[PDB]
Amino acid sequence: SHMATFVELSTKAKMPIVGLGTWKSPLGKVKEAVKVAIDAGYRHIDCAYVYQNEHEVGEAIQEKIQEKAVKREDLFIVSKLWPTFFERPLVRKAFEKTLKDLKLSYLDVYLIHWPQGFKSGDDLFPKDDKGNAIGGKATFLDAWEAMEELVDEGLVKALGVSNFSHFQIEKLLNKPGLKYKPVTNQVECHPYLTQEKLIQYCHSKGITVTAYSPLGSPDRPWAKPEDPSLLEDPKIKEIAAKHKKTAAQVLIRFHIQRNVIVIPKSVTPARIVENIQVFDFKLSDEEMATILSFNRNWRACNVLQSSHLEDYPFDAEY
Ligand SMILES: NC(=O)c1ccc[n+]([C@@H]2O[C@H](COP(=O)([O-])OP(=O)(O)OC[C@H]3O[C@@H](n4cnc5c(N)ncnc54)[C@H](OP(=O)(O)O)[C@@H]3O)[C@@H](O)[C@H]2O)c1
Repeated sequence: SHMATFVELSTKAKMPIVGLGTWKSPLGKVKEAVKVAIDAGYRHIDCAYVYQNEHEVGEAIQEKIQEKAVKREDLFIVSKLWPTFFERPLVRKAFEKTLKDLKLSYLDVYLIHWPQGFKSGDDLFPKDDKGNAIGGKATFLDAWEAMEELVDEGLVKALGVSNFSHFQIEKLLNKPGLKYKPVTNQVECHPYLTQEKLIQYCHSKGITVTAYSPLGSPDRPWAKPEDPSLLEDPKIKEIAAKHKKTAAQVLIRFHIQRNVIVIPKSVTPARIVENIQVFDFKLSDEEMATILSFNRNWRACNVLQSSHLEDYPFDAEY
């Protein structure tokens, strides 16, 4: 029986500092992964419309609620709005699909998944004849307006953003008539991409950070063998040995000690349990400084080529 520390959001809601990632968790494996996580004591599950598995997540959650293994109010369910759905009627239709698949009556956090709006229609990844991403009509500020309505209606408890630079968050925080502030910014982060300035900025604004791909996303389709590999880094494994822990557990604990929420994905029952066993050790200040020194400014998750649309987040220094 495990419990992740709570990080307090600006709304006073309590967000578990470790959650289960579900990107690439296949149909036919994700349902069990979520059951196992809930049995182990995970309460935060990270989800998205684009992962196309929310209905199996919804099945797992419903079954554990019926079983009385957990109550809804102790779960913390996060989903995201995909940028082909920024137009107002579409915000509400995409949201309703996620909430239906997940079989819930409310979400704990709903995120803008990426800051650039894309052409609406059937394709999730609309591209021109040359394969460049096609921009849409509505901006992330337009979508945010429609998302605030969901909070007014009691269907989402808090809103947040993902893949935002500080410039894009400034634009949001400065929007005229802003009703709700983002409670987290979910971005890639790990010892090869330490995000020092973006974390400093977010915290200074009362915005949490959620670290995605904290293990280096080894299962990402575009991985190349010469790409840095955190889980095989010998200096990470050495610090791990010193604490009698795995590299993955050190990689998860790194974020916990910076007060950054972290969402490792697994569909392997043993690794699910291993990844939440991270509250029985502490990395020394020396060890934190060493791990922080590994920054390479390297992004594993840098596939959208959309740097020719406005609001490309990764051109900014942070
Ligand atoms: N907002 C965004 O744009 C965005 C982008 C990327 C990710 N995310 C979210 O962040 C979550 C985590 O990132 P990610 O899926 O990219 O990658 P990740 O969590 O860095 O790595 C997942 C990979 O590591 C393996 N793994 C898990 N625990 C392990 C352990 N203890 N030892 C060894 N290997 C282990 C998993 O294998 P098995 O599954 O086979 O065990 C899987 O191949 C995602 O699933 C998603 O929910 C969000």
